[PDB]
Amino acid sequence: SFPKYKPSRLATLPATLDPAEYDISPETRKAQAERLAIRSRLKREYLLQYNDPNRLGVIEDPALIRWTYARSANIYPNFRPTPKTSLLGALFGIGPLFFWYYVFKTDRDKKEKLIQEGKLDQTFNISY
Amino acid sequence: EHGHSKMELPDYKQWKIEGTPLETVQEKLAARGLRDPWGRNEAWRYSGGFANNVSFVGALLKGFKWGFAAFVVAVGAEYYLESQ
Amino acid sequence: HTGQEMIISNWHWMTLQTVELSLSFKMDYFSVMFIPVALFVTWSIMEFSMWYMHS
Amino acid sequence: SDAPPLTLEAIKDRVLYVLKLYDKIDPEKLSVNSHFMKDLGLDSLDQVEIIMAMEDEFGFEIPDIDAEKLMCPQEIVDYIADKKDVYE
Amino acid sequence: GGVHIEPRYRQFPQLTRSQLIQAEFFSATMWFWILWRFWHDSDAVLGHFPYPDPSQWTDEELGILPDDED
Amino acid sequence: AFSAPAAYLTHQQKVLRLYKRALRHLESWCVHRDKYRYFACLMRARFDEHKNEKDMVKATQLLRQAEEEFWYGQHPQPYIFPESPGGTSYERYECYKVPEWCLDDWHPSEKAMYPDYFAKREQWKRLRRESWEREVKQLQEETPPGGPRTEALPPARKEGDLPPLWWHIVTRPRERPM
Amino acid sequence: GAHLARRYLGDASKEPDPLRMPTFPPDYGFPERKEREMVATQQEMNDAQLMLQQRDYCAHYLIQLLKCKRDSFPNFLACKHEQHDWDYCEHLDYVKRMKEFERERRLLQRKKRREQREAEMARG
Amino acid sequence: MLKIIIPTTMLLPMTWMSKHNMIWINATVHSLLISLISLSLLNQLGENSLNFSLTFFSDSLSAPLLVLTTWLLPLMLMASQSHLSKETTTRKKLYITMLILLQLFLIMTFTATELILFYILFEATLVPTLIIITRWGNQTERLNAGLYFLFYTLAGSLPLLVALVYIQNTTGSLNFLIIHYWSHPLSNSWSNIFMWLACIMAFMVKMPLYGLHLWLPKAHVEAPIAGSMVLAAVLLKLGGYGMMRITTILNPLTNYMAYPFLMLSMWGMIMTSSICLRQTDLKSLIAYSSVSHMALVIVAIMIQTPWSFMGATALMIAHGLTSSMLFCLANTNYERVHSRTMILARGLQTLLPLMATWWLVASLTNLALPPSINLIGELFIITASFSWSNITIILMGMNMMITALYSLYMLITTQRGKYTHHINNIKPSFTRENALMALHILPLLLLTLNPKMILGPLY
Amino acid sequence: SGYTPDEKLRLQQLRELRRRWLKDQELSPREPVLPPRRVTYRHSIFAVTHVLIPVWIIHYYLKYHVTAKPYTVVERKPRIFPGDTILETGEVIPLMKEFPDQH
Ligand SMILES: CCCCCCCCCCCCCCCCC[C@@H](O)O[C@H](CO[C@H](O)CCCCCCCCCCCCCCC)COP(=O)(O)OCC[N+](C)(C)C
Ligand SMILES: CCCCCCCCCCCC(=O)SCCNC(=O)CCNC(=O)[C@H](O)C(C)(C)COP(=O)(O)O
Repeated sequence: SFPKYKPSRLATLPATLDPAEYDISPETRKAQAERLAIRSRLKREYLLQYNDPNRLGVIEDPALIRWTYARSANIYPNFRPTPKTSLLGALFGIGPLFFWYYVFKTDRDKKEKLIQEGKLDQTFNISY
Repeated sequence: EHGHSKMELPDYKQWKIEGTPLETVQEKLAARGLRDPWGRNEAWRYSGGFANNVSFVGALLKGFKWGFAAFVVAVGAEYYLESQ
Repeated sequence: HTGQEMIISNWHWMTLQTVELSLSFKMDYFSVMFIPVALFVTWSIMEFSMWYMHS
Repeated sequence: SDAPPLTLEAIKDRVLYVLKLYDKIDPEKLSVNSHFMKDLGLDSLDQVEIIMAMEDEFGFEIPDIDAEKLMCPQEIVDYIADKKDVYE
Repeated sequence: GGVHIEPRYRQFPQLTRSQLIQAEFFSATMWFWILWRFWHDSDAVLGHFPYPDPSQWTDEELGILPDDED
Repeated sequence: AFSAPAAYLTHQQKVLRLYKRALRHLESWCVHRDKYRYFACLMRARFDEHKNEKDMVKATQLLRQAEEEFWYGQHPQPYIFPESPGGTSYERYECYKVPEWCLDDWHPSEKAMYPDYFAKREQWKRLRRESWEREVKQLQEETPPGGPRTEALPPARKEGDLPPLWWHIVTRPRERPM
Repeated sequence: GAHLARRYLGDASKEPDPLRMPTFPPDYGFPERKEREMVATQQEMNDAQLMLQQRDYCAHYLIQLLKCKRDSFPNFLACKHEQHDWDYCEHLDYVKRMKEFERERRLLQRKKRREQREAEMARG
Repeated sequence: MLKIIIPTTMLLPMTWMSKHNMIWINATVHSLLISLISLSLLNQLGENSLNFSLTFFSDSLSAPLLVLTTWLLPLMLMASQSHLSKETTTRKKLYITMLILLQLFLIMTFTATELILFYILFEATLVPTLIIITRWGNQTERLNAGLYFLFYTLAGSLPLLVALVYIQNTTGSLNFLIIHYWSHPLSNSWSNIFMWLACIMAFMVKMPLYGLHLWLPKAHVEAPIAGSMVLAAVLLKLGGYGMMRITTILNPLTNYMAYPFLMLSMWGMIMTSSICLRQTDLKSLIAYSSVSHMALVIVAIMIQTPWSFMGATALMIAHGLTSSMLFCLANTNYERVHSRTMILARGLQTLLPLMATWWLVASLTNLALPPSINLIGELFIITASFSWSNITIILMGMNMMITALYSLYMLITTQRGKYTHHINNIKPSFTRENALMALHILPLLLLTLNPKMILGPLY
Repeated sequence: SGYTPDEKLRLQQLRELRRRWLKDQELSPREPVLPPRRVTYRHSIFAVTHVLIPVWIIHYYLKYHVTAKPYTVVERKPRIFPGDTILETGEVIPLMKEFPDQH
């Protein structure tokens, strides 16, 4: 035996260490066959449109269109005001603003108090 | 101008394991009932101008002999010139 | 020989109220020592490149 | 670069050279079309070793899916020529 | 730019005498320079001024009184 | 690369892939040739010990410990051929690869130079224009109903036939276009 | 190191703090107390514009070294004697600093011995 | 000032009486001549201003914007020549009429000695842009975009009008000169707080402010190329010009009232720069980059120091030129590929090398590479902000880093890598497109030789 | 393992097509048909065009325009050592204090 490899989100499990590939059953082989069949049908359609001498443009990709549409225009109709969504929206959209406001307000209050007290030493400060 | 001179390959029968560390490897393997099949494919790396090796200190002292001779000649010349 | 040092403010670029910006070169020991070394290294590198990047 | 434009003949001689230095094959029984499994009586591990020898001798490596179905010296020569864009 | 040298295929490459003579000359030049500088200026490596021993300095020159005066 | 993939890898394919990968990483660890030869013979002897095993469940229990051991001792910086997918010149010359259709957009003054090349080019284009209309029918009649099951293409079976979908394989730019 | 080992692994008060040295009056040891001699004046040492950290009791030898380096320019091996003289004067300066360190350390030793002798007399 | 306004008006009869195949040539020639004429307003004074009459006056804040506005029309005509080729003569003439009307409204807006006249022309610009977007836009979303682009604006602009007339009932005048000379402090009161908000929000929504910026990606993605050019180059700068003009009567209430807008801008510039990193659309990416730059301009105007105003002027001019160039490059790609998706057409440096050089220069100037005027404005604003508070340097530096990141990401995605195999309709770039890019970029590198021309009245 | 007969045949046909294409990529002896139309010495001219002219322009510009303004070119005020004499005034800087010299 040897020390174990532990996968993570950003360092995934290697293919050759998966228990899944070594559990072969007829349903698994059938699923692999159908996956290869789908990929081969798509490849045949693409190459048929690709090798055509009469085609003179972009081969339109429905998968890319679906990707861009889902990323951009399908978000709001599928939005639902949810405790998770509401809390994350409020946090990520308001908390930074108030955090930065507090920081800058404290900094400028300290600076203003110092300049009123005269102990700031602003010599040679001509450009603002 | 390119190298079109019809280069021919040497004789494959020339490459042998004798006199090389591959011979020691074969002898050590034979003590376990094993044999190395690709030995003669590796023999050319120990055969010709690649046979002789130099050590690290020998490499660092690449031109120490000629430099030392020049140094002695120069110091002798300076000794015989200053003492005048 | 003598240690000659100069500042050359040749071209006056924009002036910002009391702040004046100009094209000025400092020709101190660091500049006059580093320029020949960098030029020598670049000369050797370019001569090497005419052989390395020929294709 | 200054790399000579290798030809089909040079590829063939180099492949046969590498095979003749393999002591599991007697050179006088070797041929350009000789099958590895049946004409030469070699195991699949031997074929993997031969593919790695070709990779180490030509400076490029053959993917397993292509390498596992190269059972003749002529097949290896053809694959190398097609990869390297060899004319004649 | 140079001369024509053919590939060799599992043998030692063809060597011109010019490169050998230049390499030997420059290696010998470096070694001669090192020896010449060591002979002429060895104190840059070994040091020139002795390092004094603090314990060797007597109390007389160091201003120490026998523990009772002050 | 050239050959089409299958639905799955068999057991002996997995064993041979592990053998190749282990030997490559071993020679990465064993820099010198004789040391590598010795340890490669040891590795081969270790592989062929279970060569005649008939219990497939026990054989699959094997190769799993073997791949775990490989991952433990896999030389985190293996040697890679320069043009291989991890090498130092893997995609170096892709910026010099230009498609063949770009020549259609050349100015007539540019095509005036190289007249023989362009004449051969229209020869090739006519060949493609006829062969394609034949190839579509050939592929249509040869393909099982319900679509292809494997992405493998048939050869030319008649006399004047050309292999279907041959154009973009035959007219690859080059390995070193410039 | 040896002094670092003594100070950090032994008694800290045994040996000086280099930041606070010296902690004793100059004439504490002997009453002659001659003062150091400076050869280069203010104005000439400013005109040479050496550096502020080069403006020490070794300045005049540096003036002569610079004078040679300027006068015999192409022969940059001409004046080696004044280089040796400036190095020797700096060596003497460092030796004096070492003597000051040793003297302060020995005074600390003797002061602690006087303190422990007074403690023993008080306890007796 | 009529020596510029009258030729712009004469552009309309000249357009409508032109031959069917002579509209572009004549419009381009006479627009370039009008730009040359307008170029003589750059001779400004260190004294008050160039007060031509009771109605129009010129300033060293107004003159660079006027020159940019005049220079933009010929480029818009060149860019619109291509996609409007299959169009009827009457509709091409109507498009050119919309462009000329927009230029006339902008020219009169920037001089406009009166605040009510400024408001009227500032809102008159809203109509031709709306028609251009909703009429000659390609997608079905253009109408929606127009709606947004309209109502947002009016949501801010109706309160301003009320405040404006209110001010004249108390002050007695809305002339900029009398307003400036007779300014009196604004007390810290609820009435004055709401007057301040009414005065500010109209220009704040048009920059746009980070919270109110949603209309901009819609309008830019949906508009035709000339619409995008004029939106990014000139129409966004109306808010900056208006804020600089009107903040003179809002003191000292600006010190307290500026905090929410300062926080919104300093955080939203980071937010929009990060948004640019994950964007599948070129036009949307360029729009978000514009939002970030205008956030920096808002910070500059709110800080309200001499260096802030100089940097804001320089950044407005530089961003106008750079964003117009970026939109033009993306449109040249779109007119070939018809997709507008960044990941689709790849490795274009191998197929179009000179256009790759144009892409590189535009990305470098968007990245604020010194001594470009983009960096001059950036650095002046950053220094003013540092004096305002030393902690702003964190957000400014993060914004600079993210800006470099998405600029080079956009360059590398489209120009580097391997070409897409199935795209075979990529033709060599036309002389018209190369000349368009050159006419965008050479003025920027010339302006870096004489920066005081674009540093405003506080120089 | 190995190639199926269909794979072998397709590879053979593709191979002969590819070799024909590659052979066709070669240029004939006249192929770059170029249309012509016109409308110590090398180093000497290089030194004149690339060193002498730029140094002339720069020296003229520095001597007559940049130094017309004050403080544009500022020097170092060279070091003065004891025993030196000044060209402008002619006076002699006094020496050192004749320090004790040994070794
Ligand atoms: C959405 C996308 C961006 C849009 C633009 C956003 C920017 C608008 C933000 C408005 C700026 C601030 C408004 C008022 C600032 C004055 C300071 C005051 O609010 O704070 C305290 C005031 O105390 C409390 O805040 C009283 C007001 C509480 C009621 C306001 C509702 C709070 C949250 C609502 C936010 C919704 C904004 C959008 C509306 C559609 C100060 O204490 P006090 O010394 O006593 O008052 C001094 C001022 N005096 C002298 C004139 C009286
Ligand atoms: C340095 C990196 C670390 C690497 C360590 C890796 C571990 C090494 C030890 C591996 C353990 C095994 O043998 S894994 C044992 C797996 N099971 C079997 O081998 C049963 C039947 N064998 C086959 O079918 C083969 O293909 C064969 C017949 C050999 C060839 O076939 P050909 O006739 O088609 O050539």
